[PDB]
Amino acid sequence: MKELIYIEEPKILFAHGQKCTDARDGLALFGPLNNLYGIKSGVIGTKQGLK
Amino acid sequence: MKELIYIEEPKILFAHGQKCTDARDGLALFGPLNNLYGIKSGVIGTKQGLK
Repeated sequence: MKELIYIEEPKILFAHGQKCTDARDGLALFGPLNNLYGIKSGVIGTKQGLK
Repeated sequence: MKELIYIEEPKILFAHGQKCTDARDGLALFGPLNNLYGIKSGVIGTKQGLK
């Protein structure tokens, strides 16, 4: 009869200084940390790739 | 007596297929051809230069 010890979850910090435990939920509750403005993309491939 | 000839202004093109002889006027009235979303800039310099 050996003994087990349990360790609590660490939590990861998001915008507004708000701590959640799951990445998805607190990206959908407070969003990312830094403030970009938009992502300009380049695409290299065939016509179907662009489609 | 020597004879001169006149040549008319060429005109330039802007958004919505509108023509003008000046770039400042046509940019203030109509706007540019393509659609950017925003300029993300990198600034390398001293602190006072950044300010």
